[PDB]
This record gives sequence, C-alpha cells and structure tokens, in this order.
Amino acid sequence: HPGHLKGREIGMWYAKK
Amino acid sequence: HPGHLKGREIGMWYAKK
Amino acid sequence: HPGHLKGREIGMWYAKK
Amino acid sequence: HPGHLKGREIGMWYAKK
DNA sequence: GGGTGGGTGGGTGGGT
DNA sequence: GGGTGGGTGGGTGGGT
DNA sequence: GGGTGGGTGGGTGGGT
DNA sequence: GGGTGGGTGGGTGGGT
Ligand SMILES: [K+]
Ligand SMILES: [K+]
Ligand SMILES: [K+]
Ligand SMILES: [K+]
Ligand SMILES: [K+]
Ligand SMILES: [K+]
Ligand SMILES: [K+]
Ligand SMILES: [K+]
Ligand SMILES: [K+]
Ligand SMILES: [K+]
Repeated sequence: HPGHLKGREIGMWYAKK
Repeated sequence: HPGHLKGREIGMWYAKK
Repeated sequence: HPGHLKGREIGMWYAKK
Repeated sequence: HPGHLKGREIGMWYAKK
C-alpha cells in the first residue's frame, strides 16, 4: 500500500480496493 | 446470577449484592 | 452518536434514529 | 494453542497466557 | 429495549 | 448505574 | 477477514 | 496487538 497512508487509511486502502 | 431468577428478581439479586 | 450531544439528547439521538 | 479450542476461546487462550 | 424510566447511571451496554 | 425506572426491555449490557 | 472492530495494535499478518 | 473488536474473519497472521 502507499507509504503516505496512516492508521485507518492503510486498512481502508485495501477495503476500498 | 442464579438461573431460576426472573424479572425484577434478576436485577434485585445484583442490588442486594 | 455526535459528540456534542449530552444527557437525554444522547439517548434520543438513537431513539429518533 | 490446543486443538480443541474454538472461536473466542482460541484468542483468549493466548490472552490468558 | 423506550423516550411517560432519567440524563449527576453512561455512551465500547444497545438503539447499528 | 439504581432499585421510587421496570420486569412482556434483557440477562452475552453491568452490577460496591 | 471487515470497515459499525480501531488506527497510540501494525503494515514483514492479509486484503485469494 | 487486545480481550470493551469478534468468534460464521482464521488459527500457517501473532500472542506479555
Ligand atoms: K486493517
Ligand atoms: K486488522
Ligand atoms: K436491571
Ligand atoms: K437496567
Ligand atoms: K439511553
Ligand atoms: K438506558
Ligand atoms: K484473536
Ligand atoms: K485478531
Ligand atoms: K438501562
Ligand atoms: K485483527
């Protein structure tokens, strides 16, 4: 996943797809 | 709480302690 | 529930939906 | 963990120790 | 669970 | 959380 | 695995 | 990683 993501946004990157 | 208790009995068992 | 709510307003937020 | 455990009891076997 | 049970009982207890 | 809040709201929601 | 489980639990645990 | 996140998400993902 993209390095900039933090927190919830890391998990949501995979969820959103 | 003991199983045989019902209704207000269940709450009051906790109340009484 | 929204953070600003207090007291009865918290409960009624759920109640009113 | 012991094979018999299921569900919540698997996670909690690690939590207890 | 409901709002006529109350809100200084609390909000990860549930309403989802 | 308390027991003048009620017990067909429930007990896996929690309880000096 | 899912996104109402949460993000100070972590991203080398995975997102078949 | 924690157990107040849930257990029909899984246990070869990891576990002071
Ligand atoms: K995640
Ligand atoms: K996760
Ligand atoms: K009660
Ligand atoms: K009660
Ligand atoms: K309420
Ligand atoms: K209540
Ligand atoms: K677990
Ligand atoms: K887990
Ligand atoms: K209550
Ligand atoms: K997890």
